[PDB]
Amino acid sequence: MLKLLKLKYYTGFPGKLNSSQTEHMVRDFCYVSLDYDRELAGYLDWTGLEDRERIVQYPEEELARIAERKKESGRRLQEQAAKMRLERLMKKEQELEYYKDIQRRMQGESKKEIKRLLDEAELKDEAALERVIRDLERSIKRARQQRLLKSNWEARQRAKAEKEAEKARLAEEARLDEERRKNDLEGWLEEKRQLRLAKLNQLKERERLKADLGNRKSLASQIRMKNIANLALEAAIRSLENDLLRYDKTFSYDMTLDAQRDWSKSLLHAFRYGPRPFDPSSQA
Amino acid sequence: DNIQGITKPAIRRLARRGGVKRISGLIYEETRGVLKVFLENVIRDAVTYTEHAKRKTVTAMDVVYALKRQGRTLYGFG
Amino acid sequence: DNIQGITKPAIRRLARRGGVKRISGLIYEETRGVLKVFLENVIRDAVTYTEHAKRKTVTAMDVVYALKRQGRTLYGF
Amino acid sequence: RAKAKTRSSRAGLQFPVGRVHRLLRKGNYAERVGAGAPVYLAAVLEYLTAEILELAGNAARDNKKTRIIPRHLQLAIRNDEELNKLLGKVTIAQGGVLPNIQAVLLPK
Amino acid sequence: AGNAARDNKKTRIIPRHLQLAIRNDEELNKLLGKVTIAQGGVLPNIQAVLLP
Amino acid sequence: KESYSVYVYKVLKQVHPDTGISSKAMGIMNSFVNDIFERIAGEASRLAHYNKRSTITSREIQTAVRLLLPGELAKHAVSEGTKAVTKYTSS
Amino acid sequence: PHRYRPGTVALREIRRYQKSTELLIRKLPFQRLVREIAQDFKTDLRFQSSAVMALQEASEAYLVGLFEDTNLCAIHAKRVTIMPKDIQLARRIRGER
Amino acid sequence: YRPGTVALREIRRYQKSTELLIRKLPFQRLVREIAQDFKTDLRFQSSAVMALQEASEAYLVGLFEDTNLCAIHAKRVTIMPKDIQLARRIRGER
DNA sequence: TAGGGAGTAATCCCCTTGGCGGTTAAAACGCGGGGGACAGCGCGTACGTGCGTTTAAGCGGTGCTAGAGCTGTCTACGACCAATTGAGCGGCCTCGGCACCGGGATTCTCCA
DNA sequence: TGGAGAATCCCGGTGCCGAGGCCGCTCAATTGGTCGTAGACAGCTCTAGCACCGCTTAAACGCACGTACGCGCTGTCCCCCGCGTTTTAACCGCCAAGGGGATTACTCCCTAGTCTCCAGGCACGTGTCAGATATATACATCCTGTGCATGT
Repeated sequence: MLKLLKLKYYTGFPGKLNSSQTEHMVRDFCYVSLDYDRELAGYLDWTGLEDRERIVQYPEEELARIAERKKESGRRLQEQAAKMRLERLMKKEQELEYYKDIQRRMQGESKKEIKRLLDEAELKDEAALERVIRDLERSIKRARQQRLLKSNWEARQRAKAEKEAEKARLAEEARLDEERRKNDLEGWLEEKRQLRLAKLNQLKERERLKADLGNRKSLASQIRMKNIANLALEAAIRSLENDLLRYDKTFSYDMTLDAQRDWSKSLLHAFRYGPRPFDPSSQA
Repeated sequence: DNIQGITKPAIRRLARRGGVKRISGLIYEETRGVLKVFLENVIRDAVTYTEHAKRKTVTAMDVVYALKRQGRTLYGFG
Repeated sequence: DNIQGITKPAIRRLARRGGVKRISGLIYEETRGVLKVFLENVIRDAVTYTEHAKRKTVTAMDVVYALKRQGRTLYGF
Repeated sequence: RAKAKTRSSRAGLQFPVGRVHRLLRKGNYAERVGAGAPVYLAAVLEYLTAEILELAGNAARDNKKTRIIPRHLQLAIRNDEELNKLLGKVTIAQGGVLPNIQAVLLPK
Repeated sequence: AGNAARDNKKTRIIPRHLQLAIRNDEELNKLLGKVTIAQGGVLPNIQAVLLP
Repeated sequence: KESYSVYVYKVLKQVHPDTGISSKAMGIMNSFVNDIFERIAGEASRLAHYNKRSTITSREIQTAVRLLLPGELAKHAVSEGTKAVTKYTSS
Repeated sequence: PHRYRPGTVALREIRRYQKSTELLIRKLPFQRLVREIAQDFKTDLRFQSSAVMALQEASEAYLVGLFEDTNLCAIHAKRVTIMPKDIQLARRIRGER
Repeated sequence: YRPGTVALREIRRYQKSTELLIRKLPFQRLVREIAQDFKTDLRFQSSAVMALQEASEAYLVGLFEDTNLCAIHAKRVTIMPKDIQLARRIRGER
């Protein structure tokens, strides 16, 4: 009994585990079961563990200031992040203007001068220039003193117009989705189930890649070495589950990723601690 | 936490002793990381010698052997 | 004056293997100095083992020992 | 006398527990050497040999060759975090370097 | 170390004096380059470009 | 003139059966074997002298292996060594 | 009114702490950190007073030597300010990285 | 090829080969020139000179890697005497 | 087959774990605020590229013997062994070098 | 050239804790023999290192040119620096408690030592066959230098 309480409480138990106190535990908390192989296998079930388990003891202004400091440090980080975001947007706008200028200069020039302008811009072809402009426009859309102020103001207005256009697009998509919902729901549920399965597979593939990264034999390091030798989502799942919980009667909280990841699921918490929640590291 | 007991002032003093005139604010957390890696390496070896000797107490000699193992020989103990 | 037999091309090749894109012309004479200091350190130890062994010939093992003594273990001999 | 069962075998080993024992004993590591010590050391030597040779053959296959050479040994010893930490101050003859070019030097 | 102690107007060799003795001789500093001395301190040394 | 060639060959033809290894590579591998031998044996000797023992038991070799080899390398090495010594004892 | 210029008091300090032998990290923070680590390797260890001091001396000696190499890297790149960049090149050329 | 590309091609050529990069006879003559400062009329095994060469080339190549990082840290693509000396400085070879 | 190193039990002490209470040095903070980092720009020079001639690298032969490596002898030096004794280990002694503190005399900053 | 006042240094008195020292004593260091083999030495073989000589031709080296990179110079203002300041908890001094490192004593099985054996491994030949070097036997096909014609 001393050995099994030494190996059950595994991470270190703050208490002197004498032999005699385990003997007095055995004297008043042990009984020979009548039919052992049936009693044992269904013993650690959740339904009714509270009566099987036997438990043994052993012998505003300062919070507002800390909250204000966290808010102020958070505000500064947001301000720095907002500045970096704006600076990145400005740089992308300047780059977009540069490539649009090259696109305009290429309109009406000889094939030799177009190749010189594309080489100066480190681009392989006119198609590569259009791809870069499209990518920069998509990215921007998703995202003397008076001249400088006007340039910054117009850049902000373009960025605001892009954001407003993106918000309008998302709002329209949401409306269309709501309108479609006012109609079919089954085909909608099958699509949501398929999307859920696809995302779960992606999570499993990533978990596999993560586990393989702590490993070598994996063919993953061998494929990498062969390549070197030859050379020599959770938020999205939660959003979908929230939608299925609200509209799908067959979808229960138990089928959610969060439910598949909680103490109430594991048996080791029921084995060490019981059906009550975890120890908050209190005195008793 | 305890690593934050290696305070910004403490790290400043050590940089000053090394002749450092100006210290970027990012140095403090880098220094803590570097220190933690070094201590882990020495303590791992010190505990290894301690275990071998069938002791529960880590001795000055275990630390000196761990440091000599890692090419950082310490005179003044042992 | 055999040190300049370590040619500018030879040093260039070694810098290429070490991932160097462009080489300032003063590097060649530094590299010779660095190499000579390194060789002196290894050869002094190799000769020391050779003398101890009462040999007149420096052997591959003497060099391997000298390199191991200096934390530059050489596998293959 | 009963038939001589080699200790390598008694052990399930390819490596020469016998020679390892000679080297530990005749090699002044201490006044006395147990049987256990030879066995264990021989085993550890076999394991690391196995790892290195495996990675080296992997490299050789990657380069469509039947024969493990020094360059192969070298590329193996450098692509593993653990072997490269074990042999981090070792030079391998005819091994060469791993291909590496800095980013800032790459074409822009 | 005795010279170092004398220069600091003391008759007892303390760890500081062993550090100063070792680091100011090239041959001792090459012999004991990887060695740390408890309560030894460091040689006074400010890099040229830091001075006003 | 003794070398761990033989054994390097037996291990090779166990792990990659149709692959050979060159003479130079055999030299390098033999050097590897000798080096690891030396390091482990020496750390073991030091541990012995430090604990006032005069014998290098299985337990010295184990602790040497744990000091010398990194992480997973150390763990797997300990495992193999323990397995081998166990089989030896059984026989 | 009176203000020593940025850089002046720094040099005063560089003189002070290069003349002294004292340990610069307070001892108790250090002892706590040393233990805090050790219990991940073996639970309920005890430490000799001298063992913690040996760890502190070695740790301070390591970090100060690292900062010397770091400083030279910064100076090579024409800075006086050390950064992650400097510390890392120092740790690499040394061999740690 | 556009400028700078041939350099990256040369680097690739030298990083994929295992050949020795210093000429054998110049290196052999340097070894003997140094040796006779320590003891006159020394003989060398053929293999001993090759062991020295492999070690020497491996040392210089490793030094150039450290040198390269020193240059790149200073926002340069050219290695210079300063970069070698810092590398040697931090390695503790000084 | 010999014999002693080590595994183990009886025993305890010293130094480590640990707490407590008071002081103050030091650590961390509410608010200003700057100089040297960095980005940009221009220019000149030194390094890269290529082209032609010169120069010894590298192959390969020939020859010779120096010197590394082996082999057999034998001695002198080290291991061992037992008796003897004095140099070094514990710890107790005692007085002086250093720490400390304050106080006064001075060098120095930096900016008017 | 010239101050306010801060950081700094030197002197002197105090006193404390540890630097320099002394008494027993014991166990290790010396003395004085014994012995047997490790290594020094002498002689001998033949491997490989040295030395040299002629030739081929890959590379080195010398030169010319240009460009892009290093480097100097300018201007802006970041996020780290800084003060007096306020807060905090190490530090210090003292005390109780007792863990487990250290000692002794004993007991026993671990490995060393010994005489003995043979087989595993090492040096040495040998032989063979996977991939490679040209090709007789024929012919169609791909290649591209270059000439002629057509168009601008």
